[PDB]
Amino acid sequence: KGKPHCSRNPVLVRGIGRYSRSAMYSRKALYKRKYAALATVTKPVGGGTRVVKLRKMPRYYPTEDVPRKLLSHGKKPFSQHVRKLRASITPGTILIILTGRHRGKRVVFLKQLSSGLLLVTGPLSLNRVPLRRTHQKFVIATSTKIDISGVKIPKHLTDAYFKKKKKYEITEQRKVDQKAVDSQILPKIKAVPQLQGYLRSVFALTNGVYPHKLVF
Amino acid sequence: VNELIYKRGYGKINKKRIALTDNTLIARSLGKYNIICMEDLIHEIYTVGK
Amino acid sequence: IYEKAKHYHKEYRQMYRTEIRMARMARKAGNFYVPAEPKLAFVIRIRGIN
Amino acid sequence: KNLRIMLKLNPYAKTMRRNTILRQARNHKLRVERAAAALAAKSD
Amino acid sequence: IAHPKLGRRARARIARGLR
RNA sequence: CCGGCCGCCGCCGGGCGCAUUUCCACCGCGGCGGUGCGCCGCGACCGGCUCCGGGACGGCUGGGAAGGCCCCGGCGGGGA
RNA sequence: GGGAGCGAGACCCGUGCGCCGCGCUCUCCCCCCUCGGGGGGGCCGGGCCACCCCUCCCACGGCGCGACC
RNA sequence: GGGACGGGGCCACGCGAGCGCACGGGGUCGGCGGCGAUGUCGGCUACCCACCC
RNA sequence: CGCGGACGCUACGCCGCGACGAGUAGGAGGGCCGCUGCGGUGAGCCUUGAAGCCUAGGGCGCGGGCCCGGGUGGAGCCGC
Ligand SMILES: [Mg+2]
Ligand SMILES: [Mg+2]
Ligand SMILES: [Mg+2]
Ligand SMILES: [Mg+2]
Repeated sequence: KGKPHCSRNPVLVRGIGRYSRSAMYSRKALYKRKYAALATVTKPVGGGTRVVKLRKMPRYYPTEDVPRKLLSHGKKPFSQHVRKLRASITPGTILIILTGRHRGKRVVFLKQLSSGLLLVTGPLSLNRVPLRRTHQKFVIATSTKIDISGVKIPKHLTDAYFKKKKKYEITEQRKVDQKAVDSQILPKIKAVPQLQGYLRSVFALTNGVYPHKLVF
Repeated sequence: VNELIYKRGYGKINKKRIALTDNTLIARSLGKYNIICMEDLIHEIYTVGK
Repeated sequence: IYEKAKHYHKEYRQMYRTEIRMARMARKAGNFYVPAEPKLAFVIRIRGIN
Repeated sequence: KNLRIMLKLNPYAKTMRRNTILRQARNHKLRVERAAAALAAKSD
Repeated sequence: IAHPKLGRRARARIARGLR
């Protein structure tokens, strides 16, 4: 009972509150809150009645068991972590994909999934790259942004949508949501000069190019 | 003196070498001198007490 | 232990500032304040066993 | 590097490290409001 | 208040002011 | 280093008991716990240990004599 | 490295997140922002230290005066 | 005594009950993907040969 | 109300905490290392093939060395 109020002191650093336990006593008002003072299951039979047992004893032990293990404190399963970004990546930037069978195509970023991986969707008319998950580590950030806040991203697409099931054939919903996003993104990148052949061409090194020399 | 007691500071309990992770490891072998923590041992070393 | 630490944190301010104040008053007149020789040294060995 | 060991040996280091933070974050506002109270005294 | 022999009544009366 | 009556407890046989009873054997790419790979590999946060980097506050001083900036700062006296 | 537990209590037999130290709310109430869910302000008293002012006691300098040595 | 409206800090203000985060008495995933029958996956050691020291 | 609670301890054993490790002549201790033989014992193995040899076959031990599979061989052999 009683509503759950928010935590009264704020957080100053990771771990340290901004209020001590004295200004917190009077803040809590701890001046006016003084405090002073199954397994057996029966059944009928259509003899008598029988009493069954829940979770009954085993019928076969192995010749040797392994012992219990100790308890640590700070180990979480993967779905309960924190999620991070870099500094430079925003929605609407231009990336250089590296390691797929889409080696080196200049693509466009959308968002950060809940599992960590990125939602990288090239326009399929240009770079032959649809809505397709990639990973943050393997992506070089080209400092060239576009506006994004005038989109209506669907809400059913997530990691459960891209995740593997088991030849192949393309489902018609991949063709739907690819066309639906691309018909809203594409006039933004078409209206910028010299970009539909930029997203198009590939990154490649040559003699006289050192990566620690050019900024990109 | 702080960055030698807190980091490289190990005890000597029964001819052995047991580190310092609590005040009660000091308060066994120094309870007869009103030295019950680490910050009293530091006031003793910095200002050299009796 | 928290109170035996706060009292010392006050006594270390008082022991550092008062070894400045006697040389500022001794420069108002023109004399000199020699501080006392210290009572603690830290000894490191650098050479071998051979 | 760790904290909740320093608190385990010496719990006052909490209220000695909460200070030297609200000072090293109160003087920086009393410093930038100097350089502002004086850059409007520069165009004069 | 510290050593357990003497200040047992002091922690007594604190237990009969804390409730 | 023990015989029999006696009391309680347990098991074994042959009985009645015959269906919301126990394993009998699968089926279900199920719910939990435990152990792990045929092979090749990848990522995530937490800890110990370490190398470096980037910002920001504060003390002492011949109370930095410091030096130097902001009509030659203003008036005077001299000098090479 | 691998059985460290807690919690019921002879009115009950469960469960396998558990010590030491840090603080979150709840067993009282009002108000705010964001479409039930999130984020916040508060809940009321005492003493000190900051400000003006009277102000004793002590420590250490230096000047001035006076006495005995 | 205020000086006649005053901002920040004080671990001051012998069975209380339940829940949760944790820089906390030495690591876990309650996370994944491609290769596999007459040409390929593994076998450090033991056999021949080359090279750096 | 229910008939339920892992592992261990060959005590000449098992488990935990600390500092240390050079080494000739020389000294001591442990050797489930090894050869040939005797009292005991393995209801041992053996012409459906023992000793002994051979080996680009598979493995263990710090090491002394042992064990296994695959070939020849033809009558006695090993562990505690
Ligand atoms: Mg030499
Ligand atoms: Mg030796
Ligand atoms: Mg050979
Ligand atoms: Mg013959």
